[PDB]
Amino acid sequence: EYGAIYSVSGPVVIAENMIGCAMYELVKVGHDNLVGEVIRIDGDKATIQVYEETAGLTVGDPVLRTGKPLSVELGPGLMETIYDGIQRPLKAIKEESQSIYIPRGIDTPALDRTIKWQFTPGKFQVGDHISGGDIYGSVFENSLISSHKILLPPRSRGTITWIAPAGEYTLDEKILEVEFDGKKSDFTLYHTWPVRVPRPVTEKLSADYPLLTGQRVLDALFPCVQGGTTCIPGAFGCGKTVISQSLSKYSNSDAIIYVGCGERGNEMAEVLMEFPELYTEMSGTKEPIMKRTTLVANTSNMPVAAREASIYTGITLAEYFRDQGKNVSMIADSSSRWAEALREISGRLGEMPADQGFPAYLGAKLASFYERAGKAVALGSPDRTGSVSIVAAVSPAGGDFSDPVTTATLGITQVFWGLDKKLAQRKHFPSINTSVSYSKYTNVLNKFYDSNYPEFPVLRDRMKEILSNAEELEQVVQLVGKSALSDSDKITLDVATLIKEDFLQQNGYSTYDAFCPIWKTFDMMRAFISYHDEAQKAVANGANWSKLADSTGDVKHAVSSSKFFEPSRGEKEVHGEFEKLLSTMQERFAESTD
Amino acid sequence: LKEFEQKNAGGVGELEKKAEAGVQGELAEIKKIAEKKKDDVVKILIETVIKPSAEVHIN
Amino acid sequence: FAINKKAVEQGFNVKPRLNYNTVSGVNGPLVILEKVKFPRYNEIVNLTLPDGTVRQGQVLEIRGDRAIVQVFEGTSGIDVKKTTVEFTGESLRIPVSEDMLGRIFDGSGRPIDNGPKVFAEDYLDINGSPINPYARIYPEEMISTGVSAIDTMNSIARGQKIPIFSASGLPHNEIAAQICRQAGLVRNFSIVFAAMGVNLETARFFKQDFEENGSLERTSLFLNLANDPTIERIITPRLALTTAEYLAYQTERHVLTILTDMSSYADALREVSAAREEVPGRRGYPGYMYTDLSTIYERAGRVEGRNGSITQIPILTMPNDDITHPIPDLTGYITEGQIFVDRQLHNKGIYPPINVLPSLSRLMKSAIGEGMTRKDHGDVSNQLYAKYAIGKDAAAMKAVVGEEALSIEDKLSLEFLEKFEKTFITQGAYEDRTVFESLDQAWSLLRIYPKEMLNRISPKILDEFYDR
Repeated sequence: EYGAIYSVSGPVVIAENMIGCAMYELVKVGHDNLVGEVIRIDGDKATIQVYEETAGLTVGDPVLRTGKPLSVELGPGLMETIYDGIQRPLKAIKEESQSIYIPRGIDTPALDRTIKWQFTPGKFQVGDHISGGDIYGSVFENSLISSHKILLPPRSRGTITWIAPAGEYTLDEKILEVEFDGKKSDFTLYHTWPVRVPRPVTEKLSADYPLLTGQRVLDALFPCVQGGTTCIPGAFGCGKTVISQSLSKYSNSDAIIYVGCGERGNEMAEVLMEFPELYTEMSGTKEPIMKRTTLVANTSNMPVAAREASIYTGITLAEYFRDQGKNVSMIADSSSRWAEALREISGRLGEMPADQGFPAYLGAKLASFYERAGKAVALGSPDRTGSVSIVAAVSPAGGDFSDPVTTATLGITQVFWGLDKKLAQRKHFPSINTSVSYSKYTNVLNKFYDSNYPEFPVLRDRMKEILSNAEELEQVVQLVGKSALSDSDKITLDVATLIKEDFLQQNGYSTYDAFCPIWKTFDMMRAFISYHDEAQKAVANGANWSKLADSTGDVKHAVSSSKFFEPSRGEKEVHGEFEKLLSTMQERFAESTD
Repeated sequence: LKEFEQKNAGGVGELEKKAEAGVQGELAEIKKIAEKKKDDVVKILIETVIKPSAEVHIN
Repeated sequence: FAINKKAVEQGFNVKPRLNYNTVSGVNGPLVILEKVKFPRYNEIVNLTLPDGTVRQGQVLEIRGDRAIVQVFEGTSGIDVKKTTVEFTGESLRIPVSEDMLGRIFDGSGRPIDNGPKVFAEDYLDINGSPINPYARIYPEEMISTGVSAIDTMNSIARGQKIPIFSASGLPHNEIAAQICRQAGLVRNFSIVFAAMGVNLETARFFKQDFEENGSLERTSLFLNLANDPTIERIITPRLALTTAEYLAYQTERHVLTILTDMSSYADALREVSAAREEVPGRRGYPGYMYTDLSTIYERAGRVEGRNGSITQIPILTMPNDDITHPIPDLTGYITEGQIFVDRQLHNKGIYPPINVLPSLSRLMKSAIGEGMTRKDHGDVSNQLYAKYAIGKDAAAMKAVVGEEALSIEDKLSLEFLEKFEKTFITQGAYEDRTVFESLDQAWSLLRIYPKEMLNRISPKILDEFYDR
């Protein structure tokens, strides 16, 4: 249709003479042909979202509808690329522009047509019945992700009436003649899909095979499993990005996606150009890790709707990859910024919130957006098994109970890592409050540990109980200081102190403090358990703690330096050292005790 | 200190000569360039004044 | 070059302007017209009161033959019969040049110092266009200031947003003046400062500081006091940022910017948010000023193409000694780092009365350490922060419990604190401390402790300088 602009209000426009449209549908508007999606319609006046800047626009300007909702392009060339929130090639736009600005109305394609690829037909013979989700051939995209699978987009059935031969090809080429009713089934190497609607799947499954971060507190204490999610506060002194980097370089992820909404620009440019400096620490040294990474970085300065749609775009890409039966991870800049954008948009629309500045549906929208993650078995004959994991970097408003978004998250998630402000005040990073965080998966994940460390759970549980008791007795001692107190009191105090300075402290940048394996954590835990238990049973019959520690001397220090055990040094050399440490500790306790 | 105060008054005639040096050359060259492009720009502006620009806003 | 000669040709086609005379309504800072053809959203228009006086404004809302126009230069004496409205048909164009050095500019950006027009090399849009995200470089060459606290605990690398969270009735402006005049880059500079919603004495003070500094020739100001119409206060920062961009990213010069007041900016935005109804956000504020703040802070940093860089230092006033208040909270969301001051220290006669605990520079790791400084700096800062917090909480605890649960280290940390505030924080208004002697004093204070408490120091560094 050819509409006329009736009224303009900043990031809002009212057209006239609009008839027969869908309230979620792309539109080309104005002489510059900007991009906008209708939102609210009535009669012939359309309330249209504008995803760009408005300046000098006048009434009566032509308005061009599209007839389809917002979608993204899927296929090859996605990986190791950077786009805006609305899927626009930052690098291509920059190089074409040959400037340092972004023109208005540019339409650089999402996936370039300037690169050919070496396709290979699958095993589907012409004349066979086909359906969505069935691989019919693969192409090579990159070494780490070689054999990019090619699938029939859902809602697509028929009989293969032809197959394209192998060889080098680019996009835009029909490669599969199929017929549902007529030859019309023509498909090139890529395709598209609306962002709002998640793609289907055969079914879902349980969770197991815990994720790994390299940092002791998270994996050891509050387990994290792929096919799941959690909220991680960002303090900028608690390793804002160190956790993300460790995840990228250690998490056994087939693909990595990080998005940027509240990007201050400094962090944006840095992370962007320090990814090149990063290297793949997996299956040999591959200098580029970006082969597993694709980024959607968007600063606040872009239109709000872009920051709104960023997460939908990212999660859609995640689902597209996992459909190939892979493991994916998501990183979010700051969900609080996304919520702020949501409330801004709602207010601009002109409907009252109900949560001191947030529309009620926010909870439902967050729940729906979250619910795309998990583990599932793919759809189609090839029978893939995908898994989507994510993490939301919650950025508080300087408070905890002030922002309902916290409640919304805590009401839906199943693993949540809090934050102790005082730890940051002491620069005690990693700064995490133990008493608040929690992880429900520990229950199920016994069925996994029992295969590797069948004694880990109870040991961890007793350690956590000891930590809780120390926390409790602190509130009593502080008000009265030292008094008539049993040797067990000092035992608890010192063991808690050692645990926290060992566990809850570690340099974010060191070969022995920025990364740990499971077995090494197991050894640390067992050593501390043995230390405390032997000390307590010794003091059980006399053995004043002063002379006890003197007799054992520096056993606490003897184990303290164990952190300096460099991992990756054989796993038997380190394990042998830990066995020697346990032997000396047990014998020393047995002897000095008497 | 009295000597320094006196010398603070010694810089009263250098200022005028420095100003004259700073100005005179730029003044002269501005006056000179006021003639080369003079007629050229005169013609350009005069001719550009009379141009018609028939147009209609269509929307 | 020649392509530059081949682009100005557009400045030779002239088209008259429509002059409407159909004023339909006036409500304070807003005027409503009727029977308007082709509104052309975001237009600059001029008005003539029925006395010869001329003022101007911009349109904000448009529909069928109805346009809503704000105006800056007051609203008195407006009649609905004898006023004329003309349409320039364009958004705001700011003349630009190199000669503006040593020029005083009103809130509207005009020579208020007896100087003629700027003889512009071009007219620019106050609203530029976004920088491509894939076009920025990360700040480095940590610039110093001679201020122990700033230079040591919250050092700043040029190219970063750095709010100065000031409180009412504090010498924040003097702190900024000392910073700029004593600006030191050891691993010159153009300074443009905008004065908006400010009193008078500060203006003369800053002019005096620049004249005595002698750097007045390498700076220009945009002045906008309270008697000036409040509405235009939403414009001055745009002018400042446009000028800074022009100078930096076209002359490749390192430039620093100072903004006196964001509070007045938020006040003006709220002011013109109610003459027209708007679903208010927290404390009456329309929720979308987050966007405008991002727009203001969009301009900063460095890019590969241009050597010149820009650094922002907006002075912000806490309304009631508060951070969760919408202004400071929103600024913290998107800004970088922060500089904090407290009334207690000032009451204690301590200059500068900085409050370290809240003040944190989000970005310090990149532009520190070896190559330009000594790697000890990080551990020094961490240990100082930790011991300071420990001493503060120990004093607080004693204030309610007395000397009945005070470990020896508690009172050690106390006395350490008293000496720390007394000596380290205190500085003369004319002495600059390089990072070197700063760290030397840091180690002097530190060496009161044993080699076991200071766990925030690496054994290597813990042993290098514990005794020299």
